[PDB]
Amino acid sequence: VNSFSGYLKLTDNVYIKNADIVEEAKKVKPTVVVNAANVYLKHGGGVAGALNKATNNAMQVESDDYIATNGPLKVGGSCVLSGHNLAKHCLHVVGPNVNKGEDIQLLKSAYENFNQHEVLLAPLLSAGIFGADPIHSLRVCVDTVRTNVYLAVFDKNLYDKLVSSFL
Ligand SMILES: CO[C@@H]1C[C@H](CO)N(c2ncnc3[nH]ccc23)C1
Repeated sequence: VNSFSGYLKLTDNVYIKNADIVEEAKKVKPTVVVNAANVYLKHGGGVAGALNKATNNAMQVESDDYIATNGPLKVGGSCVLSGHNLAKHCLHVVGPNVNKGEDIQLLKSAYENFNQHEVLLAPLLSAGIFGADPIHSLRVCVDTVRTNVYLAVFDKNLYDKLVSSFL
């Protein structure tokens, strides 16, 4: 039993809701919140900008030190950093950004990072300004993630479209 509330069950291990991931994290304080990161951990907009702004820029400060030490992530890769006031940990995961010309095939690799954590509050990878088909991303999520994932989808029309089209 966990404290997530109001989620629609899609499969044994994937759940979904129309909500801001920042608000879900503020309420649940999950062990892991997933950030929709880029390779430079520059948290400029979307989920990343929202998470970072909710940390009063502490996420960005920590991320800049990470990059200075380790260099950029790989597309499809991840790193574990602090969750600051929102969660115990933040798993920064890089889905491909089609508006940058990044390879959409890497979306499965990106979701594989979720399997290293038993429970996660996560966004839909490569959605929004990353430019991928959200129906496909939800499909890849369900067909790749085996651990328990709670997907918070901010955009109401997107949530409704995803539910009505899910197979
Ligand atoms: C079209 O919106 C993009 C894609 C995705 C699903 O709507 N996004 C979010 N998902 C969950 N929490 C969020 N907080 C702030 C943004 C956000 C932003």
